[PDB]
Amino acid sequence: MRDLKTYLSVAPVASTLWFAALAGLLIEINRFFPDALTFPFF
Amino acid sequence: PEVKILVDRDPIKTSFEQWAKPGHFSRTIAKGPDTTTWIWNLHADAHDFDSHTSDLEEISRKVFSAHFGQLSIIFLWLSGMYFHGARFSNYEAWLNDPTHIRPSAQVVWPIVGQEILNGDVGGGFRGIQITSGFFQIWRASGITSELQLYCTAIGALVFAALMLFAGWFHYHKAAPKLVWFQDVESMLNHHLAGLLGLGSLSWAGHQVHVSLPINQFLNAGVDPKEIPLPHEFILNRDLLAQLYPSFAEGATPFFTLNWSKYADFLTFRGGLDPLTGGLWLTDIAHHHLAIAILFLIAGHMYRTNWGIGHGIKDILEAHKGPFTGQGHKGLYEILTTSWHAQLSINLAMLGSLTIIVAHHMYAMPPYPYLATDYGTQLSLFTHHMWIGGFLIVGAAAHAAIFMVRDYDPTTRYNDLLDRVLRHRDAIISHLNWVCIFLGFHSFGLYIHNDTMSALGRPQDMFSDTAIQLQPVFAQWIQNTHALAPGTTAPGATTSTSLTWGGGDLVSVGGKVALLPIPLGTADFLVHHIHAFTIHVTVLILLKGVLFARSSRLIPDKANLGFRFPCDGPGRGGTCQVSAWDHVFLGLFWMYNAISVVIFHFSWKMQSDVWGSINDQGVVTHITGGNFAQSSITINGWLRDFLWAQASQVIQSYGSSLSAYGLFFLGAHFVWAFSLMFLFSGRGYWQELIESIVWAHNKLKVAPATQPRALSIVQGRAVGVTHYLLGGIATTWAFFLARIIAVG
Amino acid sequence: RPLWFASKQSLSYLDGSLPGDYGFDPLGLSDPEGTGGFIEPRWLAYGEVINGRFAMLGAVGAIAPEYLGKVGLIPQETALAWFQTGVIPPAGTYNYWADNYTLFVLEMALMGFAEHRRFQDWAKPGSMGKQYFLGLEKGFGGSGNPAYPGGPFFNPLGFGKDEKSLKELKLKEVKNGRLAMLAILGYFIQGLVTGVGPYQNLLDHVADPVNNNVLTSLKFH
Amino acid sequence: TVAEPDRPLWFPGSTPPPWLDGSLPGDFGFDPLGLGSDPESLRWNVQAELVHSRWAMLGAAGIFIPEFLTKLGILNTPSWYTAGEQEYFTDTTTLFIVELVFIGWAEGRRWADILNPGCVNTDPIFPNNKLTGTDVGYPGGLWFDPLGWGSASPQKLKELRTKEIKNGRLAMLAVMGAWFQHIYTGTGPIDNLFAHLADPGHATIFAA
Amino acid sequence: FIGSPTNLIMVTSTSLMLFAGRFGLAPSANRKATAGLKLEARDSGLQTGDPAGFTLADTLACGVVGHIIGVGVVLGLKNIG
Ligand code: CLA
Ligand code: CLA
Ligand code: CLA
Ligand SMILES: CC1=C[C@H](O)CC(C)(C)[C@H]1/C=C/C(C)=C/C=C/C(C)=C/C=C/C=C(C)/C=C/C=C(C)/C=C/C1=C(C)C[C@H](O)CC1(C)C
Ligand code: SF4
Ligand SMILES: [Ca+2]
Repeated sequence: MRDLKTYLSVAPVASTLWFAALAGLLIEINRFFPDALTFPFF
Repeated sequence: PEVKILVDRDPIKTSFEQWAKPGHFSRTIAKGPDTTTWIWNLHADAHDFDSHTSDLEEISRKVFSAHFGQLSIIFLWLSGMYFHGARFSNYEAWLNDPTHIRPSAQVVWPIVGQEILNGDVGGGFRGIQITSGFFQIWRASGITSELQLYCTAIGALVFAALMLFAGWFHYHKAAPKLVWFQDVESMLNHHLAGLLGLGSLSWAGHQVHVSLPINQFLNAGVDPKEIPLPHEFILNRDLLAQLYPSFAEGATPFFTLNWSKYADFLTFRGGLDPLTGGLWLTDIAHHHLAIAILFLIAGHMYRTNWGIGHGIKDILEAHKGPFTGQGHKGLYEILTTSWHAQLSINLAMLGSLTIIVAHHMYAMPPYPYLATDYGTQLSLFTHHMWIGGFLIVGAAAHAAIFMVRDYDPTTRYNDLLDRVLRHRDAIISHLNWVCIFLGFHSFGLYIHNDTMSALGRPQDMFSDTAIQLQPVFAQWIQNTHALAPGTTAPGATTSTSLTWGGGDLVSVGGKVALLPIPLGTADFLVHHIHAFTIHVTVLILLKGVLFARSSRLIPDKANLGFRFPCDGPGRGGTCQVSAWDHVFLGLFWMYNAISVVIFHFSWKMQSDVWGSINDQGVVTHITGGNFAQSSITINGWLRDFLWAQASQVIQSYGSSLSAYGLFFLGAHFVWAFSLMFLFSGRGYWQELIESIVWAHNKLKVAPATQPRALSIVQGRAVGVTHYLLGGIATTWAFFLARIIAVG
Repeated sequence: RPLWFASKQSLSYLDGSLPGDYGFDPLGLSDPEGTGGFIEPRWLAYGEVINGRFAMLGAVGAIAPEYLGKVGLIPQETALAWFQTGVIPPAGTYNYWADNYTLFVLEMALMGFAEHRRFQDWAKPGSMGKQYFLGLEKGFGGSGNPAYPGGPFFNPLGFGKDEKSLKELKLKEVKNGRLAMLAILGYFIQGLVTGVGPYQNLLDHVADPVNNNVLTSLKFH
Repeated sequence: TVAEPDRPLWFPGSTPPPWLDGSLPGDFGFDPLGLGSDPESLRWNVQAELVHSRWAMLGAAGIFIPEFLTKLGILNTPSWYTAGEQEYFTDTTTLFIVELVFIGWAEGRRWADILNPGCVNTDPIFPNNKLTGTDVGYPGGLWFDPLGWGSASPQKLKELRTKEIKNGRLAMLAVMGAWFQHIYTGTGPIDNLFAHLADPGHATIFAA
Repeated sequence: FIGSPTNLIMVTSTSLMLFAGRFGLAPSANRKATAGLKLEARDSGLQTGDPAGFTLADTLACGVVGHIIGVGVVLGLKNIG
């Protein structure tokens, strides 16, 4: 468990998880507001 | 002396301690990172087992377990294939009308407007067309519904899990001992008979029961869903009796040696099936039966435990003549104590085998409705060609690694290797001369033709209408092949392939499957170009292997190791003297050779083979036979091949093939990017990184792990990797777009 | 002590300490030398004994229903061959009080309890006489030898108070297990090629020896 | 803590993990993956199991008693699975938000106590109340323990807590089973029980 | 189909090959082959009951090769006559 946590935070694994989360977030934002070329709210 | 099962219990206990420590294998790496270079090293030596330790037993155990892991990966890949075919494919629609529907087994979710890639492939389906040729394999196997594909996918997943567990269990619970790995006689006996022979017998048994009756029903016109299930043909035997009467007697012809009675489904026809455009399945079943017999016999050669057999040492040491001293004496000990020797031999053989597979597979198509699927044919040929070339280059890499590391005349002395190392200078000098001579006469003729055409002197050109260079030998050989059936090979009705001759063009669904391929002056020139490129790459690789240990420049090159940047700017400069650098150059030359080979194949097929048949039998070829007259000059290759056929890929924007144009441009980019690494040195980059690091130090944001520039060898490796990726990917996109739009 | 087709290397580790030891190990699987997972000699002996026991059960059982199906009140529909009971649904099924699949799950739960307890006894001998189990654990102690646990449950009649009786009884047990085991192999292959059933096959063969093995080589199904 | 070397085990004949020494209520040594090895993680998991158990016991009661009650013509609770959309006095979102703030307050109090034991037992409005419970996960007090049934000897409280955790595990499995049944079948848990009891041999999983 | 030309040919072939194997005439399990001219004597490990050291592996191998040669001869003869 402790060693699993340690290995699960090593550079490659942490980076892949971070970028998967970022990709999912951006994908969902684009899905809800697609084809957005300007900021119209204000 | 005897062959038995030897293992050791619990050599390594499964745990997570070493996961937390990056690079446990190397002591200095285990200590920790001082600079960023460390990180790269950690990956560069991940699978270099023979360097982390020196015990043969540990290396062998690691190799066995890694083999299990890779086998698990392959099984997972196959399970993914079968699942995608089962769920995200139009396999049944294609099965109902093969020539009508374009195979596809991949859809893309609609997220950022990428749904344009879900093109109209037919059969009420929208997806990405696949050129892997899986649909033809499934049709040839007798798969008719998606339930069978689902079952195969689940089974492959289970076998992937089993492979993974086997790897874990064999490395951590029961690790075979060294004497077990060194038992090569029994290994060869089992692989020849237990694996190849028995596997071929099993596949022949499947083909007799499932492939033959199912494909016969399919070709008779029965709808796929109305066909009896593959198991019924086993329960009730009259089902088989109807298609082939000889099943009525059942096995008694096989045991009374009345094998002629099995001529119904065990034939020697040859050629192609006029309906499906592939090899007769009754020929393939007989093929696999004969192969099974041959391998089951050949796997009884080497002695294991019962006296009868052959000792490989005896066979090796019994061969030697006046020109080679005591040759073959000592090779058995070399090949059973060094893994790199075996790896190099096997890599060379597998690369050659893959190349031969490509050649034979486009020569006579073995799957139904594969010949007229031009995209599949082109993609399969090109893929196998590239795989074979890479494996052959790896053969040289590992031969050089063995030469540097495991070669030792004090303890393991071989006579043939000694003589080769003693006249390497003559070998390489003559090979260099051959390379120069071939280069001048193959490419020089192209330059001559180009210059004559530019000067308005077509009568002086080396063409079919000016000065002919007819390959008389190849023409004679293929003529002898055309006349073969009924003369020299009486039992065959049709020639081995339709490329030999004899006319008998074969077409399917209005498309040309195959017809005789003519050989002329352009074929002569391109074949000599092929010979030139192969010889030059062989020169590079052989020179790297032979001069790996020492030369007249650096007499102690072995002490530096297999991989190292140089030996300083002394003696005029010793850049790229190591064997690894020779492999690095051989990669470029292999890329050149394979690119020319695939270009020749594509243009020749389009010009003289592929095309559309019409009612009167007038064949209109994709390219109107311009290869014979345009391929003899470089300007023709640049204009009538690259420029003309790039239109399909460059226009792909706005359609389902837009991804191919995107990959075309991206591959161009990555290839040009590689030149950044291939042309520069690390000193400039380190000096620039110094200023960057200072800029970071000014803001208290400098990394603790000091950022060093890439090592020299790493710079070369990155350059070659990017070069190969970019070139191969741009050719991939070009071929796929061209043949999908025009095919 | 007679030996059949033994090997000098096999004679080394096959000395006679196990019942039915005829020195027959040309293959050499029982290597100790090489000892490993599931290849350890004691595990192999245990597997031989257990497989022989199950095969004896299955050989007396698979032949029974189609025997008394000819003699006795037993219903005609109830008596079928060992392959038509629903073991191989393609070859025939039957309608019991359950689905054939829930039957499998129930069989599996019960057999799992039994076999898990047996194995946990094999690994750490005598470990099943400790934890509670509605009582009955004092009878699940064991006897050191896993293949022969004994006790009030597995040996209530108290056969073989002396040791020789046990020795010869073990010899008879292993011989009968091998016999029934090879006989079940015969069951399988006969029912495959001949497809009639073992008892009816015996009856039609004993009418006259016209029904040879070579006769069935035509292979109807 | 009373470490019981010879407690009954989940897998008879196998040694329990070192980190499970029988201190916790309802310890049978079940930790194949070894998730709770780290002491702090062990405490966190114990709290998680307790809260999951209590939530699941409430859920099992409120899913099964009402439907066993409406199967017999006593009252008319609808199907639990589809009970989320039947419109009430207001829309579901407002109820969700108002419920969210309240349960967030309660869970924040619980979190503060978990990560700092005995630091939130006093009522912030009237500082003369004080929850009596001195154990993390067992607040006690007049609110969560008005009857004071479980304040006697530690040994008695130990087995009472074991009863609690065992009933909780059963409830968790029960609720998950009800969910999986309603998604697999298309009826209610009481309907499934009645059908299976009518045909114990054929009305099972293998009916599809 | 018993006693027929094919059965007789296969019999005689297998019987002759096995007879050669049991005696000299061929490379037995206990008899090494030098270069196809002389046969040396060795002990393969597995013990034999037959006086001439004819092991079970030896008889299996001799039978198998006898069947191979018989099948070849019979098939050729039936192919031409
Ligand atoms: C399932 C649990 C498990 C656990 C806890 C361990 C634990 C351990 N193993 Mg082990 N192993 C396992 C399963 C396991 N293994 C299996 C299933 C196999 C068969 C393949 C092996 C075969 C094996 C070998 C041969 C060796 C070890 C070694 C080790 C030790 C060194 C660190 C390490 O694991 O490497 C690092 C951990 C990783 C996760 C590395 C990644 C490896 C996977 C296979 C990559 C997946 C490939 C991927 C698809 C590539 C495509 C890339 C793409 C995704 C971009 C360590 C104690 C080494 C050792 O003991 O040193 C003396 C040793 O040499 N293991
Ligand atoms: C079964 C085939 C096989 C096997 C088992 C091996 C095994 C081995 N090779 Mg070898 N090799 C092979 C084929 C093979 N090779 C072939 C075909 C070639 C010709 C290309 C080479 C050329 C070669 C060289 C030059 C060297 C080795 C070396 C080694 C050893 C260490 C490799 C390592 O772990 O470094 C680390 C491995 C990596 C860092 C992985 C590289 C990742 C590649 C470049 C990316 C691939 C890109 C992908 C295909 C597409 C893009 C995806 C991306 C965008 C996400 C190891 C024992 C090294 C050695 O020292 O020998 C002792 C070494 O110097 N090999
Ligand atoms: C936790 C107690 C529990 C109980 C008493 C039941 C009882 C029942 N279930 Mg159910 N089930 C449970 C949990 C439980 N389930 C869980 C956790 C799941 C999720 C996997 C399911 C999923 C499930 C499905 C999908 C179905 C049932 C069905 C049924 C009914 C017929 C049995 C059957 O064929 O399905 C077999 C159920 C299983 C194999 C899963 C049970 C395994 C868990 C771990 C419980 C083990 C029992 C435990 C050791 C002893 C219980 C104590 C006491 C009550 C005796 C039956 C009345 C079927 C039905 O509706 O009837 C037609 C049905 O379709 N269950
Ligand atoms: C030893 C060795 C070693 C050396 O070295 C070499 C060699 C020689 C190779 C070898 C060999 C071996 C062998 C051959 C073995 C065999 C075995 C078997 C057969 C088993 C069975 C085994 C068998 C078994 C268990 C069985 C069991 C059975 C059972 C349960 C049954 C059940 C049943 C019945 C009743 C009937 C019904 O209706 C159905 C069922 C339900 C099905
Ligand atoms: S330029 Fe680089 S590779 Fe060449 S001698 Fe100098 S350091 Fe070595
Ligand atoms: Ca051994």
